[PDB]
Amino acid sequence: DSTASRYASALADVADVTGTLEATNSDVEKLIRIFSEEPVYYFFANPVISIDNKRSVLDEIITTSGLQPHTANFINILIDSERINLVKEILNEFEDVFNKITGTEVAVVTSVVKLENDHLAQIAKGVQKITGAKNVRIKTVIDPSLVAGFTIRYGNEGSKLVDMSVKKQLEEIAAQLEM
Amino acid sequence: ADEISKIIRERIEGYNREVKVVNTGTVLQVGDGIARIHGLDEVMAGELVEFEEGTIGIALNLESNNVG
Repeated sequence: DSTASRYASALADVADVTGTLEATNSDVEKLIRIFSEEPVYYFFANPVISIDNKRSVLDEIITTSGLQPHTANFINILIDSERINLVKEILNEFEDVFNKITGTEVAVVTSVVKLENDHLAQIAKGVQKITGAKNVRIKTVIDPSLVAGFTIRYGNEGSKLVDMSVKKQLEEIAAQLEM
Repeated sequence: ADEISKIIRERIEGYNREVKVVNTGTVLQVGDGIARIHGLDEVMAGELVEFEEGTIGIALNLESNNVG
């Protein structure tokens, strides 16, 4: 694994044993924008700064943003054992272990134009039956870099892929190249 | 929620500004003639540094976070 992986899995475990999965997801989504905006991240980093000055502001952020009492405990421990310089990685990693625990898959639909959502629900149902997702969190982006249609990227990160926008001209140029 | 906790944000800025002074670092570790310094963002490689006791050093190792 990794430090981010092992810490995010511990957070998801302590947030699943006492069910706050929606609450801890909202809390980590608030914490991702808190620990973005790089001055405050530098401040909780920058080990020259006193730990007490870190912890004062950390408790005040707990108060102002209404965080959960176990996610606040998690960031207190990230301050205690100096893994706070990886907190961006830990928060970016928490979403994957959260999707593993909630059995959700998340798969991008890079298309050209928007959809009427019926074929999108069809694609979501297909990608949830082929992967065993009890509730796939299908997503999409509007990208003009594509040519014609759509493609799905599911699995771990984007590990699997079926594509019908540009694959046909790719195989046509490969076939006429005959090399 | 920082736009709401703007007072907390300004206190964070005030805490930060004490540490990131220009041409000023802070000793992280020191022993056996080697020092690790936090800061000194605008230091040249091979520049001379001073250590508040008159001990002089040379910045040979400019890593991303510290300076050897």
